[PDB]
Amino acid sequence: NRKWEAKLKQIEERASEEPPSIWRLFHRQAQAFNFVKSCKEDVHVFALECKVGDGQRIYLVTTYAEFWFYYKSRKNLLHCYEVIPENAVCKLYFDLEFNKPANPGADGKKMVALLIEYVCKALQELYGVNCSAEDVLNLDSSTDEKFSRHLIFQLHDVAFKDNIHVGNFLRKILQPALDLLPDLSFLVVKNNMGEKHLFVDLGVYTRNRNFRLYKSSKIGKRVALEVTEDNKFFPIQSKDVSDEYQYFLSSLVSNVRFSDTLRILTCEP
DNA sequence: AGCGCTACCACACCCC
DNA sequence: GGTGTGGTAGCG
Ligand SMILES: Nc1ccn([C@H]2C[C@H](O)[C@@H](COP(=O)(O)OP(=O)(O)OP(=O)(O)O)O2)c(=O)n1
Ligand SMILES: [Ca+2]
Repeated sequence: NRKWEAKLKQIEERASEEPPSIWRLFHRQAQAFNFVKSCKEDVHVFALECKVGDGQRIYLVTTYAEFWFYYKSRKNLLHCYEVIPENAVCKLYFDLEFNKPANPGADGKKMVALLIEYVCKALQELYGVNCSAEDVLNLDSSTDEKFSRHLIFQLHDVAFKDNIHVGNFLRKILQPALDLLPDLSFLVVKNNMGEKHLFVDLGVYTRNRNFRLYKSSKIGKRVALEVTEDNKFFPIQSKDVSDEYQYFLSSLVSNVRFSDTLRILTCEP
């Protein structure tokens, strides 16, 4: 459908031996995904923010290993984002946030725990998928002004058709809470202008959504995403990779663990 | 040389 | 009111 509008941006763009390493940058997100298809190695698309104060981004294309190599030190490649590809199987993830000054009475730690408890029950009744908070990688990036956290579920042999179906899944189970714009009232939070919003950010389930990487911070601020204090997902200890690299892989929404019995979850609106 | 929508206006009809 | 446009600021 939108494939015709894709190259129309290319048409619109008319008046505008060493060791094996793949490190290709692109100024157009479309050119990035074109190279991935025309490449054999397990490669993925990253988005790096530019000095511009706005959200202008450039797009790196490389493997998870080579990326972490030049990324682990956190001296370079600051303000990076995962490009959750469209139509690509992905994990269940959450962007949770509320303004602290406008929501003092609420306790963040207790809300995230209640949300998981409810999502897990939902995952058992809809799809028969059993998981607990021990399968939820908990990331935090809060400030004094904003309670901010990312959740990435680590379901065993389970994944969603794509992130759009992840949004349909949440809009479905969170419809009772949305009505207050079973006891899901704890998800309601007041924003800056006094409006009533939902603790879950249902606006991160779009095509080619950018999602801030583990140990990355927004180009403006300086707070990077780190493993939350009360996180209870611990990857498998492996002598061939660093534990931080394990969390990095687990944090990647699109890095779905291969399996010969994978159940792909779907949800139509 | 970022990307991809929703939310929110404006106006157009349509019918008791 | 109810519903269908349809174009943009503005958000994530
Ligand atoms: N102008 C923007 C803003 C955000 N995003 C993407 C990247 C983010 O990872 C995601 C969610 O945006 P948030 O505003 O929630 O940013 P974060 O939640 O990652 O940071 P924080 O919540 O700490 O502000 O949407 C984007 O592509 N363009
Ligand atoms: Ca957020």
